[PDB]
Amino acid sequence: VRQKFIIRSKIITYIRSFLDELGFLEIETPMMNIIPGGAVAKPFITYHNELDMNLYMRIAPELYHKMLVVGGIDRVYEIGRQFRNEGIDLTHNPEFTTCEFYMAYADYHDLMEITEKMVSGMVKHITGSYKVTYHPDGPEGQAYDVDFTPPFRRINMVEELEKALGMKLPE
Amino acid sequence: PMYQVKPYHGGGAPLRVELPTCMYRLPNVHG
Amino acid sequence: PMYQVKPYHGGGAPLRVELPTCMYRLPNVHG
Ligand SMILES: C[C@H]1CCC[C@H](C[C@H]2Cc3cc(O)cc(O)c3C(=O)O2)O1
Repeated sequence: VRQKFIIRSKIITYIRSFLDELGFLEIETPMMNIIPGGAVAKPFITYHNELDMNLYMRIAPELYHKMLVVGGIDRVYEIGRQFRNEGIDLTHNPEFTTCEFYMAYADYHDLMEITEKMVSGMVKHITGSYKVTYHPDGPEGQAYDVDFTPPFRRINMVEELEKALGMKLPE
Repeated sequence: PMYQVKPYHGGGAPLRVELPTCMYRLPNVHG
Repeated sequence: PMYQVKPYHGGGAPLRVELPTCMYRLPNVHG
């Protein structure tokens, strides 16, 4: 158990190092909003005494980050808690931690390259190799080695779905 | 001088090919 | 001074992450 939380800490520290070295500014944006945004989710509601109004716990920092880019801060990131008032299951908790970053003058192609580099690099640094064993159904089920060796496979949603369905979708 | 014939590249402007590119970097503020 | 505890990053060397990269260029010999 200790070892899992050490790994978790190493993941976060790795990401900060990666983003810092690329010139990103670590920022903190409001966790309480007049209007929650930046994602699709049910928000938490609370009452603020000083302003005598209800506020919503953030579901994502996205809109604040983009306003700061407008502000002229070209590269920003935030690793912090988000709150979504939905279901609890094996991959969902109402409060969870995310990293978001925003990069002026980049497009999605750039971010795929950066994502491959960060994630593969992280996995190799932390585990010693690109291949990780995982039990998707727990120790009573089968395990699989997951290969983080870059580049990652790419598929186009509509294209691949149409192929898997054996039919064309309406535009 | 022999009569003028425009170059086959059109004559508008010198060929300017699209070249490979590399996302610029900003320095670590902490460094 | 409180007793020594090695950092969780191992203590060997400062974290050195793999960063994105860009193939270098040589100049046009004709330019
Ligand atoms: C910011 C997003 C980007 C995509 C991955 C991940 C999705 C996120 C969704 C999500 C929703 C939710 O209600 C509770 C949760 O624990 C998660 C989660 O851990 O993963 O983080």
